[PDB]
Amino acid sequence: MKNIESLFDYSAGQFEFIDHLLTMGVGVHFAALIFFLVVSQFVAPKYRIATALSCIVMVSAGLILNSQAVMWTDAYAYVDGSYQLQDLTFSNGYRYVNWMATIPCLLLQLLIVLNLKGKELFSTATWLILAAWGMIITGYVGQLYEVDDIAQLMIWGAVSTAFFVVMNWIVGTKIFKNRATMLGGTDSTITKVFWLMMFAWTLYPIAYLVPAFMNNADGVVLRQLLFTIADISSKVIYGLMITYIAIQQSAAAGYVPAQQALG
Amino acid sequence: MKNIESLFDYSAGQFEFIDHLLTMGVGVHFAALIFFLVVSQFVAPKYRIATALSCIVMVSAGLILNSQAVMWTDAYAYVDGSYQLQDLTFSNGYRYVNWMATIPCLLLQLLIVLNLKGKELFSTATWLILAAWGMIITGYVGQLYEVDDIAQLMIWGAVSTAFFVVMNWIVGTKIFKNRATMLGGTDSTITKVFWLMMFAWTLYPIAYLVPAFMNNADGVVLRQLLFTIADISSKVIYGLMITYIAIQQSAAAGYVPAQQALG
Amino acid sequence: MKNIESLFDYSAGQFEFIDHLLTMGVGVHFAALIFFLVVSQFVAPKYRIATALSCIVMVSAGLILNSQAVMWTDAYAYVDGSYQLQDLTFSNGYRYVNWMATIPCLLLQLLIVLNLKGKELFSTATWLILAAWGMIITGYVGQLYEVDDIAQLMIWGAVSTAFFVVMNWIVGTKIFKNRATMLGGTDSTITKVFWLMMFAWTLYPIAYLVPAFMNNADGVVLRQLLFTIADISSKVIYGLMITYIAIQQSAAAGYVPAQQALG
Amino acid sequence: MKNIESLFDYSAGQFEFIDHLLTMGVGVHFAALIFFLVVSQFVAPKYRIATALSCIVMVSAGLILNSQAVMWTDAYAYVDGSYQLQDLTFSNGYRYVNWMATIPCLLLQLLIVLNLKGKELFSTATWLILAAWGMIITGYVGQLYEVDDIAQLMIWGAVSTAFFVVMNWIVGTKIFKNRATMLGGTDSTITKVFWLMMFAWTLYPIAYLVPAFMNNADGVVLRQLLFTIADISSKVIYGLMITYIAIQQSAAAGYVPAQQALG
Amino acid sequence: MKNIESLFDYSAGQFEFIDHLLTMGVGVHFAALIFFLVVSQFVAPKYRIATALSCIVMVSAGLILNSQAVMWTDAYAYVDGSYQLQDLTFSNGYRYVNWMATIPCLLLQLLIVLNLKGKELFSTATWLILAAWGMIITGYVGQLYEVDDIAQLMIWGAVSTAFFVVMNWIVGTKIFKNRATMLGGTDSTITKVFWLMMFAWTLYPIAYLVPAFMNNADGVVLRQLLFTIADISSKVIYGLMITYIAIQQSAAAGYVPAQQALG
Ligand SMILES: CCCCCCCCCCCCCCCCCC(=O)OC[C@H](COP(=O)([O-])OCC[N+](C)(C)C)OC(=O)CCCCCCCCCCCCCCCCC
Ligand SMILES: CCCCCCCCCCCCCCCCCC(=O)OC[C@H](COP(=O)([O-])OCC[N+](C)(C)C)OC(=O)CCCCCCCCCCCCCCCCC
Ligand SMILES: CCCCCCCCCCCCCCCCCC(=O)OC[C@H](COP(=O)([O-])OCC[N+](C)(C)C)OC(=O)CCCCCCCCCCCCCCCCC
Ligand SMILES: CCCCCCCCCCCCCCCCCC(=O)OC[C@H](COP(=O)([O-])OCC[N+](C)(C)C)OC(=O)CCCCCCCCCCCCCCCCC
Ligand SMILES: CCCCCCCCCCCC(=O)OC[C@H](COP(=O)(O)OCC[N+](C)(C)C)OC(=O)CCCCCCCCCCC
Ligand SMILES: CCCCCCCCCCCC(=O)OC[C@H](COP(=O)(O)OCC[N+](C)(C)C)OC(=O)CCCCCCCCCCC
Ligand SMILES: CCCCCCCCCCCC(=O)OC[C@H](COP(=O)(O)OCC[N+](C)(C)C)OC(=O)CCCCCCCCCCC
Ligand SMILES: CCCCCCCCCCCC(=O)OC[C@H](COP(=O)(O)OCC[N+](C)(C)C)OC(=O)CCCCCCCCCCC
Ligand SMILES: CCCCCCCCCCCC(=O)OC[C@H](COP(=O)(O)OCC[N+](C)(C)C)OC(=O)CCCCCCCCCCC
Ligand SMILES: *C/C=C(C)/C=C/C=C(C)/C=C/C1=C(C)CCCC1(C)C
Ligand SMILES: *C/C=C(C)/C=C/C=C(C)/C=C/C1=C(C)CCCC1(C)C
Ligand SMILES: *C/C=C(C)/C=C/C=C(C)/C=C/C1=C(C)CCCC1(C)C
Ligand SMILES: *C/C=C(C)/C=C/C=C(C)/C=C/C1=C(C)CCCC1(C)C
Ligand SMILES: *C/C=C(C)/C=C/C=C(C)/C=C/C1=C(C)CCCC1(C)C
Ligand SMILES: CCCCCCCCCCCCCCCCCC
Ligand SMILES: CCCCCCCCCCCCCCCC
Ligand SMILES: CCCCCCCCCCCCCCCC
Ligand SMILES: CCCCCCCCCCCCCCCC
Ligand SMILES: CCCCCCCCCCCCCCCC
Ligand SMILES: CCCCCCCCCCCCCCCC
Ligand SMILES: [Cl-]
Ligand SMILES: [Cl-]
Ligand SMILES: [Cl-]
Ligand SMILES: [Cl-]
Ligand SMILES: [Cl-]
Ligand SMILES: [Cl-]
Ligand SMILES: [Cl-]
Ligand SMILES: [Cl-]
Ligand SMILES: [Cl-]
Ligand SMILES: [Cl-]
Repeated sequence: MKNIESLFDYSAGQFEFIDHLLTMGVGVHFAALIFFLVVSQFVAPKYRIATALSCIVMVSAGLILNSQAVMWTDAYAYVDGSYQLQDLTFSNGYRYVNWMATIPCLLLQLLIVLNLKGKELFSTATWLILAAWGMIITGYVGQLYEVDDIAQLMIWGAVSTAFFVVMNWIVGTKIFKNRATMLGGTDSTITKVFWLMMFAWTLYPIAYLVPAFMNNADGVVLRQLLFTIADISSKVIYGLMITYIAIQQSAAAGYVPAQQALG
Repeated sequence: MKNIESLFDYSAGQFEFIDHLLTMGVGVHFAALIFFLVVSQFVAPKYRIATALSCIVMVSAGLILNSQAVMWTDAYAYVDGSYQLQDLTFSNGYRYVNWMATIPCLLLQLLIVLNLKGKELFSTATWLILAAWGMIITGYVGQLYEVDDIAQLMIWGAVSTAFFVVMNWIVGTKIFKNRATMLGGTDSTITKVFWLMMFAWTLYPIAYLVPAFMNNADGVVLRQLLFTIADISSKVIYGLMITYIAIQQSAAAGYVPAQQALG
Repeated sequence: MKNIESLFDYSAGQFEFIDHLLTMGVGVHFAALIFFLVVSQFVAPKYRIATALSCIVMVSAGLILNSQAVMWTDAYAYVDGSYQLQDLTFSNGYRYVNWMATIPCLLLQLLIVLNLKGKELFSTATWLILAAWGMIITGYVGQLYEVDDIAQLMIWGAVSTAFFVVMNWIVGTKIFKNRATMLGGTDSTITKVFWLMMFAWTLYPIAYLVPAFMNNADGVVLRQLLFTIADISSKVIYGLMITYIAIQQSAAAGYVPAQQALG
Repeated sequence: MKNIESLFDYSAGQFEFIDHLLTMGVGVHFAALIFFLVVSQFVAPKYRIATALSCIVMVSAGLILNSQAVMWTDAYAYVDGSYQLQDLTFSNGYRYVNWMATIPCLLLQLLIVLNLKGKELFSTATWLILAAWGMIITGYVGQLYEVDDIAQLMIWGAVSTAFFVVMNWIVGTKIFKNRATMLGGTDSTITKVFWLMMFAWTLYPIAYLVPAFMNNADGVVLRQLLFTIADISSKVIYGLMITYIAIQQSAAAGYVPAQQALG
Repeated sequence: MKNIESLFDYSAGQFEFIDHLLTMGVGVHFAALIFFLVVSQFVAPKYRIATALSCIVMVSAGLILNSQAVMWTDAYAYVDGSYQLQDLTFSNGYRYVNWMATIPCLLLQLLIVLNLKGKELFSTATWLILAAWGMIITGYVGQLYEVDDIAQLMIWGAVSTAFFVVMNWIVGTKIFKNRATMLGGTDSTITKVFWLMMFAWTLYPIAYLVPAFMNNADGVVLRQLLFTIADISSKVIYGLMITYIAIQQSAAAGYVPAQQALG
């Protein structure tokens, strides 16, 4: 065994709570997809890539959640008044591997609305993507020791967090350096985004440490709840904020659909 | 066990009836989605978000119903002339957790067609959303006692209903204060909407009390029927009324597609 | 047991035929959906709702058929050279409950192309919908006696048929009263539609009586065949006729896309 | 048993090959669907129905293949180094019944680009559809004797082939009579289409005779391969040719999107 | 047995890793689909077919991955602390047969943006397609010997690689001959594409040889990882590069949406 989810038994209540969270996640992401498609038409072409990137992230994350959700119900059966493992195992590594695609998308959509262009765009994009792959690959290896070797967990943890800090650094640099060039009064909004990011992105490394400070079924419940809030904050709500920033700037630049959409 | 659905056995007739209601719910929500997409083009951009919000709700609700309906058939087997539970359990908590996303959407689409703007929009939105999360979270906890502790059910019930009343109060304030500014003769229509809301939204707390006044398989049938009607009324039919209000006001404001759509 | 489907065993040929019919139904409805979407652009806005209503009916009916089809293969297994029931039951009540949504849609799309407007539209709509819910609810109750009490079947049958007759009466009134105002030479076409309706809608009450005049597996084969033809006629082919009528009248009213679509 | 697929056992290689063919078929048809949607916009409205008809056929055929593919894996299990039948049966009749809808669509899209209009269109359409229903229904009955009575197979074979010949005759008449009126140099292209048709459509009656000249698991492999090629040829590649002919004639008629699409 | 996947048992970690890779692949392909649809509108009509070809490839490859991923979890069960085969077998042949459709699409989208036209287009298309079918069919036969006869593997390998070399030769000819006529400074970009192709396309023949140099569960892990990277590189990232080249050349040709999309 590799994940502590597979070590425990669950009460009907615990088991059903986790099923409730995973099922809700799936539908929020597919629903947000339809919304991004319908309002994409009010964004000026120069910023429409930012909205297209949200559609990518919604579909990708939605499909992973849908897998986790099926796996949860398939791995366990109710037998003698508790849910117990049965012939399949449950892991979180699905998420980790999926971040290899979605974290780039989240970061690129911020650079686009910050109005970076050309060399500066492509350069920052490259550094952010490699830092992120760095963070994710070392995280994935780490979480392979959550049952066996908590020492190893924390070691790879620390390396992973190195890359995190670099990435957060670059992002904040660019934000605070470019906030002033922002149109339509979105300098205020972009700052709220950066906060949202800091909160939501932090929940993930907390979830990564639950094995270390809560190795039991209540820990398991907590980790699944943290992942759920972090996904809805870091992907859906952040996507709504990026899109709203893009429509505001579109209108300021005199794109009429945007201007109409706002009155 | 946490829900009374899991306590009973069911006649083929009862069991099949409930599967018929759940199956129909799924398809009404996905069907209404196609309609909202096709007629969105007759709504002026200033109101198109209201229609997009219906698309979110139809997809989210549709996918939950689809889960409930699969779980129902999976949790039970026909064995000695009745349907009996088998190795999985059935709960309604799927709905509860999903309301955390859909009730905001329903409330925001009413504000948009009431023509609130700016500070007043954002302020009312915030208070309505927190009231709603309040109502939902305390309801979810409550319904965890429906088998064990009916006292606790009613206590958390009462708190939940507090938040309800605040929310209904704010909504009615805004409606009756802004009915006069409504274009295209939609002051009449908006009043019908507010009624629809009052009826449909009330079915939910009735369904929540069935354990208290009908703890048996006929109760279970009733609760599933109440949920079905309340979902079709509170989401699909209310969505059709909001969209019709939006087309009426679009045309009054001189949006041509809207004017054509009406003749 | 409520339905005679669940009383019999089936030869591989009978069993496979029924699976062939159900599977085909599913794909005809989803296919027709894409067609209605593509040609909706040639309908003038005044009539586009008629085409949108066909999309609703295609998705809703398609998803019911898809359920029936999975249930069929899940309820039975091949055991000693025949298909026999196993641990789940099969019913038709899925269809009945779904008519509560689709029959309104079918009736509304006829009124729209008949060019009814305002009070007359909303009034006729209301009477037709209540008649239809009347017919469907009493039919659903009826078919709960198909195994036990054929007397009761015929009694509720007769009530259901009352509502039918009212509904057919109103429809024909409106058709024959408004045929003359029809544009683009669609007075001829609308009459064909009314015939199609009469044939296709009648198959349903015949299928409802098979228990009474053929209580065996060949009856069961017949009922499934009748439902298949009646669904393709009453929904898909009638949809194609309504849309063709709408494009003809669009062109007559001088909508260019319609005129182009016809040359 | 009705089909010889259900009579044999299969090597892993045979069994896997057939699963490979069925799975690929499904995706080619759903992929071609997206292509027909995206390029439909370069076809003039007078010919856009021809492209819409391809979308119908892609969805319908894709969903049947998807069923066959699931049935294949469900009907057999690997047991003592071979795949053997288990509690479900496998048939081809799914395809037969589906031709009742798709063969009309294929034939109507050819008449549209041949530029037939009005009476001549509706008349030819009617004769071709009834011939085709004739061919398909007699084929279906035929193939019910593939295990029992090869005499009966060939008798119904012969009748089926009667209707074939009529249908091929009418089609060739129309093609060779109308080739000269065709725009944009598509007289060459339309002749290629007619050849493609002759080849692809012939594979079907060959597949129908395999029981007679190869009653074994290698026959079964051959029949599935013949069906796969014939489906890709008769639906996807023919669809791409009809669409290309329609864009060429659109441009010749001075539809600008078509002219742009070609340069 | 035909594939070495079916010969081994797997640790939870090995087994889970492979399920993580397969699951991610599915969602990247369906996600990239939505992106290609949204940005297709910024490509001039003359090049829009190149983008439509990416949509085909994303759906086709997505659906294959989705099958492989279900088969993997269905073929194995966790039993005595390892994953072991159970009653179904696992193969890679699904991919091979799917290349018969996707490799043509990949090659055709490169010719379109290289600006080949008419005779030269249709001629090169034909040679490249037959070369590719040659490479694929001989590969498929080869991989039927991976368990039994590694000699035969390498023989058919060698023939397959013949066709590879021809195909790479033609592609490079055309690229380096037409790089100079490329608009918008895409001569640089097209060269990067050709490199991408060389790397990504080569992984496949390496994966084909793993049986020869790593016949064990770690080899199996390697092959699945190689296929995952090769699919993301050869289809998704290459598609993003083709579409970017198409937007650049569209803008240079004075298509306004393209010019807007770039500023
Ligand atoms: C399903 C949800 C439940 C799961 C739990 C989720 C955790 C909660 C996350 C914290 C919420 C943080 C809210 C940040 C909003 C910032 C305010 C603001 O300035 O907005 C930005 C800007 C405005 O900021 P500003 O700086 O311009 O201020 C402007 C104020 N006026 C105009 C009055 C002068 O506007 C936006 O629209 C941003 C997007 C709106 C935020 C979306 C709603 C958030 C919560 C709603 C419910 C969530 C579920 C619905 C999802 C369904 C979609 C498919
Ligand atoms: C996608 C699914 C299709 C619908 C599924 C249900 C079938 C239809 C149900 C009833 C009709 C639909 C509601 C009307 C739509 C909105 C009308 C509109 O555009 O404007 C409002 C119109 C306009 O009103 P007004 O104020 O402008 O005045 C009337 C209009 N003039 C002046 C032109 C005559 O108002 C109404 O018609 C009020 C609608 C109230 C409907 C109440 C129904 C609630 C209870 C139903 C429970 C059933 C649920 C379970 C079973 C259902 C089957 C699935
Ligand atoms: C949707 C996904 C694609 C799936 C198929 C992928 C494989 C590609 C092979 C065929 C595709 C190309 C055919 C359509 C060409 C577009 C039409 C066009 O523009 O004009 C036609 C052209 C036009 O001819 P013309 O008469 O206008 O003159 C030539 C045109 N100029 C002058 C401009 C050069 O005609 C042809 O090229 C005929 C092509 C048809 C022959 C098809 C052979 C295949 C037969 C079946 C065997 C293969 C099936 C099994 C393999 C499995 C595949 C997955
Ligand atoms: C990534 C998903 C899962 C993890 C698996 C890892 C992927 C496989 C590893 C190999 C990656 C190879 C990268 C080569 C691409 C770089 C070449 C390039 O772009 O050249 C510059 C070229 C242009 O080069 P140029 O020649 O014009 O010069 C530079 C241009 N100016 C001057 C304007 C700055 O850019 C493009 O072509 C633009 C779009 C292509 C770039 C997109 C690739 C993203 C790579 C990371 C993937 C992240 C998410 C992927 C999934 C998305 C989901 C839909
Ligand atoms: C913890 C609880 C906090 C959460 C509550 C936050 C407030 C709610 C949001 C405000 C309402 C709003 O966004 O409406 C939509 C606003 C319109 O408003 P406006 O044009 O600014 O109005 C001022 C009007 N003038 C200028 C005439 C004065 O944007 C738009 O049309 C753009 C559409 C895309 C933006 C995405 C919106 C996301 C909504 C989906 C959430 C489920
Ligand atoms: C027991 C329950 C009874 C309730 C029955 C109500 C009947 C429905 C009313 C007609 C609606 C219609 O189809 O079209 C409604 C309108 C046509 O309005 P009009 O009055 O002709 O406008 C002309 C006004 N004059 C007469 C003064 C000149 O078109 C539209 O573009 C409106 C957009 C559609 C909004 C969503 C409603 C469609 C729901 C359909 C799914 C069931
Ligand atoms: C098989 C799936 C059917 C899909 C086609 C029908 C949908 C109609 C949608 C309208 C689109 C449109 O614009 O239609 C228009 C087109 C073109 O006809 P037209 O313009 O009148 O001809 C020219 C008229 N002049 C001469 C006055 C200019 O009509 C069609 O294509 C209809 C195809 C024929 C129908 C076949 C009926 C035979 C059935 C026999 C049963 C045994
Ligand atoms: C895998 C194939 C699927 C996709 C192809 C389907 C095309 C149909 C839609 C037309 C859209 C359009 O406009 O196509 C545009 C382009 C061609 O026209 P052009 O270069 O713009 O101008 C023409 C140049 N002149 C104006 C100067 C004369 O056509 C193609 O690409 C042609 C198809 C590719 C070659 C066929 C493959 C070889 C077959 C042999 C295999 C045994
Ligand atoms: C990663 C998933 C999706 C990435 C997007 C793919 C592009 C395809 C569509 C282009 C549409 C368009 O028009 O693109 C336009 C913009 C660029 O032009 P601009 O911003 O207007 O600047 C205007 C100034 N110029 C004219 C000088 C450029 O391109 C992008 O932003 C592409 C994203 C670049 C980041 C790539 C990172 C490389 C990763 C390497 C790590 C190993
Ligand atoms: C939608 C997904 C998002 C935004 C995911 C973000 C994930 C992280 C920021 C992960 C952080 C981690 C560390 C910094 C150390 C521990 C391991 C990780 C990878 C979970
Ligand atoms: C589509 C979903 C809708 C509109 C749901 C509405 C939900 C409620 C009005 C729930 C209300 C409750 C109470 C007021 C008390 C008991 C607990 C609740 C949560 C059922
Ligand atoms: C697509 C569905 C349609 C058009 C359904 C039509 C159904 C009927 C007209 C049903 C009629 C019935 C009677 C008149 C008597 C017996 C009971 C019914 C409900 C089957
Ligand atoms: C995509 C489906 C197509 C083009 C279907 C074609 C089917 C046939 C031409 C079937 C023909 C038959 C005969 C000529 C004789 C034997 C029976 C049939 C039905 C196989
Ligand atoms: C999306 C899929 C792509 C680009 C597939 C490419 C496949 C190949 C280049 C396969 C090549 C092979 C050889 C050159 C030798 C061994 C056998 C093959 C078929 C794997
Ligand atoms: C033990 C017998 C081995 C398997 C039997 C079938 C033989 C497979 C070889 C056929 C050639 C490959 C075809 C690949 C392209 C697919 C056609 C659409
Ligand atoms: C008996 C054990 C049950 C443990 C679960 C109870 C959790 C109650 C919190 C309700 C949170 C609902 C909102 C979900 C957040 C997205
Ligand atoms: C496969 C990913 C492994 C990690 C690759 C290391 C690069 C990440 C750090 C990049 C930081 C450079 C920023 C310099 C410009 C501010
Ligand atoms: C014997 C079990 C109870 C059967 C219930 C019979 C009443 C029939 C209800 C009417 C048909 C469906 C109403 C659907 C409302 C959306
Ligand atoms: C062993 C007896 C089975 C009974 C099946 C024979 C039916 C004859 C074929 C009917 C043709 C199918 C087309 C129907 C699609 C609407
Ligand atoms: C395409 C993205 C690849 C994701 C990279 C994840 C890191 C993989 C390292 C560990 C592999 C696990 C082997 C089995 C463990 C016993
Ligand atoms: Cl722009
Ligand atoms: Cl993710
Ligand atoms: Cl507006
Ligand atoms: Cl909900
Ligand atoms: Cl109009
Ligand atoms: Cl129905
Ligand atoms: Cl036209
Ligand atoms: Cl077919
Ligand atoms: Cl162009
Ligand atoms: Cl592939």
